[PDB]
Amino acid sequence: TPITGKVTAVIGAIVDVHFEQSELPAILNALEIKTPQGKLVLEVAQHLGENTVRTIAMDGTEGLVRGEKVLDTGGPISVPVGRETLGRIINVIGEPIDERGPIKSKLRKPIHADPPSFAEQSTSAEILETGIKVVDLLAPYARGGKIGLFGGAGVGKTVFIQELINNIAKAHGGFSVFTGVGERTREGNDLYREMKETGVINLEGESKVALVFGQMNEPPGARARVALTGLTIAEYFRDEEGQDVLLFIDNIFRFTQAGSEVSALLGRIPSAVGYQPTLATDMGLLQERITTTKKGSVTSVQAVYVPADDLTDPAPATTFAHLDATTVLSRGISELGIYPAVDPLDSKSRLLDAAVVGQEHYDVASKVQETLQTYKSLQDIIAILGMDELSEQDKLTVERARKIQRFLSQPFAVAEVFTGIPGKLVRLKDTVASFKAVLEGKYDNIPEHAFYMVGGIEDVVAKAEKLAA
Amino acid sequence: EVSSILEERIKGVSDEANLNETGRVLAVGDGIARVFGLNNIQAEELVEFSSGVKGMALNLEPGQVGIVLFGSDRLVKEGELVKRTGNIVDVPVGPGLLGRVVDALGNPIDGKGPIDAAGRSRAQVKAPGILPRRSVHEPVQTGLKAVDALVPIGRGQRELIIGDRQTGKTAVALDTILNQKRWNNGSDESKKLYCVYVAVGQKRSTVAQLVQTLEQHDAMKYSIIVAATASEAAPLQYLAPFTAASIGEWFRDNGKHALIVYDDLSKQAVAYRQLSLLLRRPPGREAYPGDVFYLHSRLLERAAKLSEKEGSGSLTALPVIETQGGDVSAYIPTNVISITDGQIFLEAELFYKGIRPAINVGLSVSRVGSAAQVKALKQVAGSLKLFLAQYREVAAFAQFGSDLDASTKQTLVRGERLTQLLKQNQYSPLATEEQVPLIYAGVNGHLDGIELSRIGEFESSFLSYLKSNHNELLTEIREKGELSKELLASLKSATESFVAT
Amino acid sequence: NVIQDLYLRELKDTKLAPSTLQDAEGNVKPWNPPQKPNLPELELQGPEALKAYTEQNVETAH
Amino acid sequence: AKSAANKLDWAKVISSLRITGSTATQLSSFKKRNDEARRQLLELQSQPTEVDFSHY
Amino acid sequence: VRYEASLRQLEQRQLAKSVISRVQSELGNPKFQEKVLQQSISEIEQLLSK
Repeated sequence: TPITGKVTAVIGAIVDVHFEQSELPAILNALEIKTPQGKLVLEVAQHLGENTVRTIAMDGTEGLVRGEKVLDTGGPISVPVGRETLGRIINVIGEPIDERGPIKSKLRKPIHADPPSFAEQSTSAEILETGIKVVDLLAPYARGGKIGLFGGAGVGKTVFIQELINNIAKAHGGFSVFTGVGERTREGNDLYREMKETGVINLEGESKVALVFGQMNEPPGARARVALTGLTIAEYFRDEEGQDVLLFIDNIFRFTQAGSEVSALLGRIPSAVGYQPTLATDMGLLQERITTTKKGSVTSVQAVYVPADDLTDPAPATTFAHLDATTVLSRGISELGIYPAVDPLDSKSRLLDAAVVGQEHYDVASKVQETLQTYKSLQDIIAILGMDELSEQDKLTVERARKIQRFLSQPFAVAEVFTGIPGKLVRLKDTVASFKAVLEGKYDNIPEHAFYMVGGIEDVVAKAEKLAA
Repeated sequence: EVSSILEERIKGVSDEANLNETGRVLAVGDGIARVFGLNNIQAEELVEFSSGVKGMALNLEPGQVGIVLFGSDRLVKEGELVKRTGNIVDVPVGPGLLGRVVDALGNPIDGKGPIDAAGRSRAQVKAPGILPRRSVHEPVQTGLKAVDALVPIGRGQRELIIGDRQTGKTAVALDTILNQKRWNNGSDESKKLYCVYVAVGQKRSTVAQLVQTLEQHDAMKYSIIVAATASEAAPLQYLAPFTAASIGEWFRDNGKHALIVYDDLSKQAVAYRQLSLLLRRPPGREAYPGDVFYLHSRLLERAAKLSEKEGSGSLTALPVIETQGGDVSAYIPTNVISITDGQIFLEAELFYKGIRPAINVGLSVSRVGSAAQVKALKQVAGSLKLFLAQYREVAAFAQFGSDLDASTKQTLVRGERLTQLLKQNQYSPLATEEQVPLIYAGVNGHLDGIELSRIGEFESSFLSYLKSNHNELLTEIREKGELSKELLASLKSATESFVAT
Repeated sequence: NVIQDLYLRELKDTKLAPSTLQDAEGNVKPWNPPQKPNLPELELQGPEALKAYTEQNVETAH
Repeated sequence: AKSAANKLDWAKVISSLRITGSTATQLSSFKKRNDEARRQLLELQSQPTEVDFSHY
Repeated sequence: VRYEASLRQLEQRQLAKSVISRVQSELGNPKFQEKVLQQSISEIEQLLSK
C-alpha cells in the first residue's frame, strides 16, 4: 500500500522506517525503497511503535540517505510460480538472473506460507536407491524423504550432492528444484553449465528443472529469504501441479547462519554460541514447509556446513533433529582417502529396518556395523601396541574390517575428474550380495589395495588380477 | 449441507462484550507482543488479541504487560486491542482423549471430531503432597527384559531415559507403550495403565509415523497422543508438557493408573529459553533461564502413587532427555538427573556394538529399586547384577589381553552369553512370564556352556520348547508370580532337559 | 444484526449442489470387475509318467 | 486336516531315512508342504468376499 | 469416499469465496450506513444497561 515513510535508521542491513501516516503495514509486509540502484526490497520484522517499524533489508543498503522516501509494497514478497519457472535462475526477489527476460507469471505467491497440517501429512515407505554402495548398504533413501549431509561444505560435500543429482534426477524425471543458499558463484555457474549440458535444463526446449541461486556474496539478509523463496517454488509443484518433485538445499547452515547475523542487529539477547533465540522456530518452520503431503511427495536433500566440524554446535544439532535420514561425512574418513567420505558409524535412516529392506539386508548391515565398531574399538590398542599383540581371533576381525573400509570406496563419475577413475554405480541387489560375500570372507584372501578405490565385488576380483600382474 | 448447519452456528454467536480490560499493542515482534494497559490481568492469563490470536501472559510489568502470542505475528499488528479471556490457561480433560491426537489447545489434529471431555483443568496444578502418597508396590513391565531386570519400573516413579540423539530414542520408549498392550487388552482395571505419549518438538511427519506405528500394533485404542510439533509456537511448546500433565491427572484423579512419556524435555528447555530471552529475562546458566530447574521439577513431581485414601491413584512418568554429544555435565541434563528417580542411560557405542536395546548398565540406576520388580523375576535375576558387574570388571582386564586365569574366563564366558541374552528385537517386546525362564537359564548357568553364536537360536527354541512342554509351568509363572520350590524345581528340570536341546 | 444480515444473505442466496458422477469418476478409481484368471487342469494325466516312476525309482543299497 | 496330511508327511521323511533310498521322497514332501502352506496362508488371508454395502 | 470428502471441502472453500463477494456487497451498500445506526443504538441500549 502507498505508505510514505522516511528512513529513521540504517543500522546495517536492518533499516528502520518511520511511517508518517497512521496506516501501518503489518509484520512480514514488504517495502520498496526506490533508489538509483532500483528498488531495494525490505521486509517488516518488528513493530517498534510510534509508527516506526524496523525492517530486514533483503538487498544491500550501502548508499542509503537517512530520511529517504519509502513506499510499502504491502504483504509478503510474491515470487512468480508456474512451470515457467523451470528454465530460470531466479534471485531472492524473483528477478530472472539468467536473463531470459520476464518470467511468464501465472500465480505469484507469498514467500511466507504456513506449513501443511498434521492431517495433510502422508508418510513415505518408498525405497530410493542411489546406486552408491555406502548409501545403499548403510542407510537407504526413500522418495519424499529428507536426506542429510554434514561436514565441510564443498570440500566434497558439494560433489556428493552433484553425484546425487546425476543419479537420482534423471531416473526420477518430472519437476525438480535446485535451491542453493549462499553457494560459491563459480560452482553455481558450473552447475548451470553442467545442467544445460546434461539437458535437464534444455533452454532451446523445456527444462524439467528450475533453479534458485543465492550467492554467498549476497548480503546476509538476502540469504535468509533465498530459502523461503525456493520453498514456494517447490510448493507450487507439490500442491498445484501435484507431481513429485525433488529439492536440493545447500547449505541449510547458511539459513541458520544468516539468521544469526541479522538477529544481533535486530536486537535480540544472543543465545548460546551466539545463535538467534528464534533458531528453533525458524528451523522448525522451514523444515515443516518441506514435507510429503497427500498432495505430493518431495524428496529433499539438505547439506549442513558443520562449523569446525563440531556436531555439538547448536545449529547443526537442531538440524539433526529435523532430518529423516542423515549420512554424516567425516573429515577423518576424508583423511583416510575414502571418497565417499561418509562416516559409517554415524549414518542413520529410519528406512534401515529388517522389515523395510528385509531381514537379509538388515543382517548384512548388522555384521558390517559390528565389524567396524570392533575395529574402532581396537584403535587405541592398535596404536599403543602392534596388531600382532592383538588376539588371533581379533586379528581376523581387524583384517576383515580393514578390507571393509577399503571396500566401501566407490568411484563416482561426477568425481571422475578428481578421482581419475571412471565411476561405477552398483545395484542395490548387487550391493547386498557383494558385502555378504566379503563378510563371509569369501574374497578375503586378496590385498587391501585390491579393495581400495574400486567398485563391486566382481570388480574387486578383476582388480586382484590386475594387481597380480 | 454441513455448511448450512455451520453457518447457523456462526450466526448463533453474537452478544456484545463489555471488554473490561483493553490494551494497545505497541512493541510487538519476535512473536512476543507487549501491550500497554490491562490493569486487571491475572498472571498466566490467556488473552485474546483482536485478530484471532490468543496469547498467554507471562510478564506483568508496571508499563507493558508482556503477552506471549500462541500464534504468528503476521496476523498481529501494532495498536490492536486485546481482551482478557479471564481464564488462566485450561484444557479439556476427559476419557475421550483416549484414541485421539490433540494439539496443545486440545483441538483434535487427527480430526476425529470434537474431544469428549468430562472436564477442563488448569495447566499448573500443585503436586501430590507427602500425606496423599503411598509407597510404590505396583510393577510396570516394559517387556524389555534388560529394563525389567536392571531398572524395574513401578507406578508413580520418574525415570529418565538419557542418551545420544534419536538412537531410536523414541523407540526405546515406544516399546514400553507396546508391552502395555498385554495388560491393557486385559480387563484388569487394576492393571490398566492408560498411556499418554507426549511429543514435543518433533516434526509432523515423525509424529505421523509414530501414530501409524501405534495403529499398526493397534495400541492407539488406549493411547492419548499429545503433540506440539516444531511448527507450533514456542509458547505452545512451553505450555505443552504442563497441559499434558493435567490430561494425565484426570486418569490419576479417577484412581486409574496411567503412564505419561514426556519425550523430549530437552526441546522444552530450548522453548523456555527462547521464551525467556524474548521476555528479556536475564540470561540463565548456559543460556537456559535460571528457573528451568523449577519449571522441570514442578512438571515432574506431579506423577505419583497416591495414597490408598486417594484410591491408590498413580500417574507414572518417563521423561526423555537427549544428551547433546553425551554431555552429562550440561546444565539441562544435570538438572533433570537430580529431579528423577532413575537413569536409563543409553550408550551409542553399545548400540553400534549391536546391543540393542543399548543400556550402559553402570550408568543406569533405579533408585526406586526392586520394590516394583516382579517377585519371581527378583529371585531369578538375583545374581544377574553381580554377574554383569563382574563381567564389566573382567572385560576391562581382558582388553589388556593378558593371559587370563580360569576364574576370570568363567566370568568372561558367562558374561558374553548374558550380553547376547539381553538383546531383543526393536518393536517386539516379550512377555514377562516368558522372560522369567530365560533369565533362570542364564543365571543357573545352563547357557554359559551353550556356544555364543547359537544363543539367539537357543532362546527362540527354548521358548518354543517351554511352549510345547512346560506351558503348564508358564501358566504358573504368570499365575503365582513367585517361583515356589516346586516351580523352581520344575523350571530347573525343564532347563536341564533343554541343555542339549 | 450485521451477523444476521451477512448470514442470511450469503447462505440463502448462495446454494451449491454436488458435482456430476462423470467428473467424480475422473477423480476416483473406476473399477471394471476382475475376471476369473485361471481354470486348473488334470494333474499329469496318463500312466506314461507313472510307469516310468514306478520302474525307475528304487535307489536301495546293498 | 492339513496337519493330518503333514503328520504323515514328516513321519515318512524320518521313515524314508530308515530304509535305503529317500532320493526323491523329500521332493514329494516338498511339493505337498509348499502348496499346503499356501492354502493355509490363503485361508487366513481371506477377506470378506463382498464390500460393506451396510457400512460403506 | 475419498473424493466425496474432498468435494465437501471444495464446496466449503468455494462457498467461502462467495462470502467474500457478499462482504464486498454489504460494505458497499448504505447498509454500511444503516447498520452503523443499528450498532450505534445497540451500544446505547447496552451501555445504558451497565
